[PDB]
Amino acid sequence: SQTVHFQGNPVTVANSIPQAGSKAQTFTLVAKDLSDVTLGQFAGKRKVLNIFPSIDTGVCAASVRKFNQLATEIDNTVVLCISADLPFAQSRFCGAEGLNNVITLSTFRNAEFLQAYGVAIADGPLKGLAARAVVVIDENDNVIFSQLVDEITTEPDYEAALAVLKA
Amino acid sequence: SQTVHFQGNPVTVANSIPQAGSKAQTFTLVAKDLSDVTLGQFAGKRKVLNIFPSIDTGVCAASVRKFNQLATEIDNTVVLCISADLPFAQSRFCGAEGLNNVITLSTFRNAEFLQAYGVAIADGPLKGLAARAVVVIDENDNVIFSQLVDEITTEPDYEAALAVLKA
Repeated sequence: SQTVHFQGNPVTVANSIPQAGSKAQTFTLVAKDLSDVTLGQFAGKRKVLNIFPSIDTGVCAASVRKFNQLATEIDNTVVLCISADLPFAQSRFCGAEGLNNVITLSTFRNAEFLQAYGVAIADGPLKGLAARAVVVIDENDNVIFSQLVDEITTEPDYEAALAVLKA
Repeated sequence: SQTVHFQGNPVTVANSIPQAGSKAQTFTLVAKDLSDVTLGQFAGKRKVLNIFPSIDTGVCAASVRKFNQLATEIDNTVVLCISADLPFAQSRFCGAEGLNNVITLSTFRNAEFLQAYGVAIADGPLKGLAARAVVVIDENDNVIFSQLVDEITTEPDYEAALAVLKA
């Protein structure tokens, strides 16, 4: 298990986020029309897993869409914005609005994803939600960047994620 | 299991909804402020579990709030509006705001509730959501009325539920 912070308060997160070098575990998640989406449907693309406690917070942080946009301007890249929000709530997400190759996916019937990817919050009020995390997977499903964000309300190292994506 | 319908197509619902005469099982669900709420916190009251596939569909039918208000106009009655939507989304529901004794509750980290109450959609695109159902529990924690609604988009027999609460 890992420790992150919320309102600078400590939060346990299950297991261990995948490390660069490792093979990405397969998953199934749910798209905005309630269809099932698997990692294998993105075979040969680079994938960013952009993992949030919620994407239904009612505030549209500029940094979210900025990263999503920069990431998908790199050829052969998809960004998967993942959270425990139901598809009904993700359908109006502002960070995917107006951007191709940015897809929202929900964990509501696939809780094993959050365990497998080391991002399941295990205690406190946010128990059951995902931690803030970014995971970059290459064309052959190898992890090439991961970060479990130390303060859930602050930005990931987008600059570092984008550098891996290009390089 | 049980079979209901969604826009006329058959939908499997796990286990069996509790029937009149059944003992109400304890449960824990999550409130709008991410706190845990249990059945035992309503000891001494009659409780109506008003169970929805989602309360964030973008459409608020007038029949929903009407029932909630009529029910809570009966002395010693609370209405628990229950769904898989996260607490973040349950703020867009039209049927609880401004009505005392009408409370929204989420199943998002208590999936066992939907199993125990025979309301877990087991197949199809709605898998993981609750079926539409009404369960009325009395002061002895006995179930005195229940209905697993045949067509998930259509109203329960609110008249029958209200009658059981009066008598």
